[PDB]
Formats: sequence, C-alpha cells, structure tokens
Amino acid sequence: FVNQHLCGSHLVEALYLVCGERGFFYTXK
Amino acid sequence: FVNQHLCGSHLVEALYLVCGERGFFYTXK
Amino acid sequence: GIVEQCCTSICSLYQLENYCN
Amino acid sequence: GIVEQCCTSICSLYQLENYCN
Ligand code: NA
Ligand code: NA
Repeated sequence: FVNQHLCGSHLVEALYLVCGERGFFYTXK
Repeated sequence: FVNQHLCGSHLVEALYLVCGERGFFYTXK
Repeated sequence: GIVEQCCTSICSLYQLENYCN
Repeated sequence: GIVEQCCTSICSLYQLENYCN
C-alpha cells in the first residue's frame, strides 16, 4: 500500500498504518 | 464529526480534516 | 495525550486544534 | 516535503518512516 502515489487522506492513512504506536507528523504544502 | 469518541484511523481523519494545510502531529499511547 | 482526550473521552475541536502544526 | 516525495512522486516505506515519531 506504500509504493504508490499517496495524497491527502490516503497519505495520512499510510502514515497511520506504518508508524503504529509511534505516531507521526504530517506537514504538507 | 469532532464531538465524539475518535480512535485510531478515525482520530487521524479528524486531525486531517480540521488542520488542513497546517498539518498535525499524532502521538498516541 | 490525545488518546485520553479524544478516544477514551469525547473529543473537541478545541483539543484537536492543539495538535495542528 | 512529504507531498513532493509521496504524493506527486511515488512514496516508499523508507520515506514514510522518516515521518514516524
Ligand atoms: Na500493516
Ligand atoms: Na470541514
């Protein structure tokens, strides 16, 4: 699911799934 | 959509929608 | 943290915006 | 940033994990 173009909610979802209990930061534009 | 219990992907989604171009940080547990 | 405030208790816009950059 | 690497170009696990805390 990670090896594609991921934008918007799709990208946030991938971060959520990959990072798990670590959490993540999303900083766009 | 924000005034409820929000867990996991549901919480990430709310952050995404609310924060917009600002982005956000998700740090759980 | 955010889980305590928004997942195991009811979330708020006020609280969510504290996690925007 | 992440948009340039994962949205307008093809994302990778390698890149995504750089944004985990
Ligand atoms: Na997985
Ligand atoms: Na909205």
